Amino acid sequence: DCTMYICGDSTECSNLLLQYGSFCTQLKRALTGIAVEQDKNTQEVFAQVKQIYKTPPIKYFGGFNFSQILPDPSKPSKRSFIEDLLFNKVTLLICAQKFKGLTVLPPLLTDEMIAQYTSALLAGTITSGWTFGAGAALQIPFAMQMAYRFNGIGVTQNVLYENQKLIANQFNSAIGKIQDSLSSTASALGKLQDVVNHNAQALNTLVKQLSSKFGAISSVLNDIFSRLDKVEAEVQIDRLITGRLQSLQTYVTQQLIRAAEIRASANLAATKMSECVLGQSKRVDFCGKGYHLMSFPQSAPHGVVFLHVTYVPAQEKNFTTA
Amino acid sequence: KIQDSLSSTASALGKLQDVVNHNAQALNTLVKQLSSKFGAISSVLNDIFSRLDKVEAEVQIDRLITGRLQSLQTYVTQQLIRAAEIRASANLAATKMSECVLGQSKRVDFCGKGYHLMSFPQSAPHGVVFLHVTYVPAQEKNFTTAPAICHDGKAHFPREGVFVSNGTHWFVTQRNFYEPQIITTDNTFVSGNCD
Amino acid sequence: NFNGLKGTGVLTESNKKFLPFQQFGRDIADTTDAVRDPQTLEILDITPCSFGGVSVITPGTNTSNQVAVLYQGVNCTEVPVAIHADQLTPTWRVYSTGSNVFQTRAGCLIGAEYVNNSYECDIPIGAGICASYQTSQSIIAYTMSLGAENSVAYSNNSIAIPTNFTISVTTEILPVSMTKTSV
Ligand SMILES: *[C@@H]1O[C@H](CO)[C@@H](O[C@@H]2O[C@H](CO)[C@@H](O[C@@H]3O[C@H](CO)[C@@H](O)[C@H](O)[C@@H]3O)[C@H](O)[C@H]2NC(C)=O)[C@H](O)[C@H]1NC(C)=O
Ligand SMILES: *[C@@H]1O[C@H](CO)[C@@H](O[C@@H]2O[C@H](CO)[C@@H](O)[C@H](O)[C@H]2NC(C)=O)[C@H](O)[C@H]1NC(C)=O
Ligand SMILES: *[C@@H]1O[C@H](CO)[C@@H](O[C@@H]2O[C@H](CO)[C@@H](O)[C@H](O)[C@H]2NC(C)=O)[C@H](O)[C@H]1NC(C)=O
Ligand SMILES: *[C@@H]1O[C@H](CO)[C@@H](O)[C@H](O)[C@H]1NC(C)=O
Ligand SMILES: *[C@@H]1O[C@H](CO)[C@@H](O)[C@H](O)[C@H]1NC(C)=O
Ligand SMILES: *[C@@H]1O[C@H](CO)[C@@H](O)[C@H](O)[C@H]1NC(C)=O
Ligand SMILES: *[C@@H]1O[C@H](CO)[C@@H](O)[C@H](O)[C@H]1NC(C)=O
Repeated sequence: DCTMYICGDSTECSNLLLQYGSFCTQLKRALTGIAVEQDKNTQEVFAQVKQIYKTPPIKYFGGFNFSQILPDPSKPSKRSFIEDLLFNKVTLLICAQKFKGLTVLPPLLTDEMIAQYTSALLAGTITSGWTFGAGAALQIPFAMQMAYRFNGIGVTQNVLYENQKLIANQFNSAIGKIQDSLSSTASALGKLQDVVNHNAQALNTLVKQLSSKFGAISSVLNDIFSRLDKVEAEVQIDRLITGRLQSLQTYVTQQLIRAAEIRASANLAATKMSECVLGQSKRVDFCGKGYHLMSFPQSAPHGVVFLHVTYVPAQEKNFTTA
Repeated sequence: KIQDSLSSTASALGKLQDVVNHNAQALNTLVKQLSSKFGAISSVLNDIFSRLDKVEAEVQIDRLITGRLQSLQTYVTQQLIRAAEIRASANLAATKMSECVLGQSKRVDFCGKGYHLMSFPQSAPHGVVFLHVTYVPAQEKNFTTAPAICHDGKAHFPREGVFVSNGTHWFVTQRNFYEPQIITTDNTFVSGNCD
Repeated sequence: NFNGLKGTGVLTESNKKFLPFQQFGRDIADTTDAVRDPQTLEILDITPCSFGGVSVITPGTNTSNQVAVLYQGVNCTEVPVAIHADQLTPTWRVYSTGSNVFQTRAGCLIGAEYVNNSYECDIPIGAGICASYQTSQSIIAYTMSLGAENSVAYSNNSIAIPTNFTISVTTEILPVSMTKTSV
């Protein structure tokens, strides 16, 4: 807000703020563009499906176990097992900011349906394969979908069916360590903590800034008029007004920067979901380390976390070739 | 159909409309912002000189030059932000022209909604518009499948394709078009026994 | 104006404890929030009056003229208390005692009847709410609809293959340049 952040509870100050015209009316225009954008990034990241698929009641995909990533009905909220660790490990007074006119609007896509979209993306890539990212969803046995990802890697599909049980147990042990690794250290989710930290930290400077003097007699708005004559009070109050107005300008022109570094990340994730999740990609080292089989997304507070399932060659026997 | 779709509503060109709108709206604010007194006695330079002593007319002007110059600065910074955004859109557009148009891209959901076939660029005011041509599977019939097949006590696999059967006996077909064929050694390679 | 400490707000009982020396309480925002009454040693609790952003939910001006209003970050039972002459800056206090109200995470919107069926979003609100002008004709805010569900008859011996194909031309629009300007 303009008036109450600069000249709150002071009709003798908001009157003279109009002398600066629409200078801070443009402030609301700038921060409205970033506001609606954060409801646009989530629209073009988690919502690349026109259907909300539901997995069949039985979760026996030919030896593959997905209970760690499918939504958990036992929990009151439809959140996967991995989702629970992410939400706990991500940590968002808060009321004091509101009293200074710094509101925190809630996102259009609430957290419940964010885990519902992710349920859809985990209901097509395990039953319908990658074909539901291109049109009508077609069901294939998950024992066969490996023979298709393996075909694109370069190995013939015969290596799969001869080693299906070995792979499934290898996959089962692989997904379990993700639960341990994520909770092993708090720095794993560092790329998300700083996003909410920087936003929270920026507000701390803003609220503390309005208590600065800016060369005035006193930072308090009211006591300037009640202690000094009106002939120079307008001059005295002007440099106090420009101090807060300039500070708000510095915050908004920096907040736009942080939007750009997020708008870039939103497009990267959108491509990641459109390629690494909805299909198999030939871009080496773009969807994890090694050859790419598939991916599974998982929601997160103010972010998205993928689970790339990469194929890595094991020990080798050097040979003589011609 | 694309001819009618674009001209049916004015919201189809929304991405291009705000690029020329935000620019044409920022200028209006900049023109309007010189009307502000910026805490001075007036808002026109000539009256300040004509009515105030030069010893202190600078002080009134000081709040006006610094006020107007700073207001001009925030407009330039508001332009560098947009220049760094369009640059992030021109490069994406340049990638579309390089990949979707000049060739074919197997990347899913990059040159249309579905399988990508080709593209045709079209010129636009302050932008470009693409015409992606997509291959979309139509109505489908489900079948009973089997990952492998054993004939001489020895496993048999599809060389490229999938095994399907309508109920009586099996067939091999492509992944995206039901074109059954008789199972033949040419479409099949052996790998070990079928146990 | 406690001992010259000018301010405005509503004062309630404060459970916070002051040492007998301490006089004024300060928050993280570095402003006074609790004062000790000279006559009564009981500690007050300064907090600003009811306020917040005012949001108007409007359809096309030509289409209609009813405009539901959403109040930002306030308990919906507080704005009825705020109704008083010379006490509310907006003179349109009619909506506060207005049509049926619905409360969400973004405050309660007034002037729109909440319908519990599902529709696709037209005007965003927040927390899965989207108001729209539907069927006489008024403003109704519904819950976000994510699209009709579609079960998949997955089976470990079943496969589906398209017996036909279609070619559909999809469009896409990208800006390339803005107007060059000089000052
Ligand atoms: C599943 O597909 C197979 C392969 O096409 C079908 O088998 C074929 O069915 C057709 C008619 O449905 C047979 O044609 C008829 O054969 C008789 C044999 O005496 C002949 O007298 C008729 O003039 C006519 O040509 C065809 O022979 C048969 N294939 C073989 C190898 O015998 C099968 O019917 C399909 N089943 C379903 C449920 O769709
Ligand atoms: C998939 O993995 C999960 C994780 O281990 C399995 O859940 C376990 O089920 C057994 C059954 O008695 C319990 O004793 C364990 O405590 C469960 N694990 C956890 C972490 O709670 C699940 O059974 C597996 N599914 C299949 C089909 O194998
Ligand atoms: C290829 O590597 C896998 C694991 O990387 C091997 O599977 C393990 O084999 C040992 C010994 O046979 C068993 O004790 C383990 O239980 C197996 N692991 C699993 C998950 O089943 C496999 O034997 C290796 N194959 C070759 C030919 O070296
Ligand atoms: C009036 O608003 C309607 C929206 O229902 C729109 O279709 C129409 O073009 C508008 N007419 C104008 C702006 O002259
Ligand atoms: C108002 O506060 C009460 C506290 O008991 C709470 O139960 C209610 O949900 C709140 N309503 C709104 C709209 O915030
Ligand atoms: C849903 O709305 C209808 C009509 O508005 C009402 O009759 C019904 O009781 C509502 N259902 C619930 C669960 O509130
Ligand atoms: C498919 O899964 C069910 C569930 O366990 C199993 O009983 C059935 O045998 C499986 N199908 C085949 C062909 O093995």
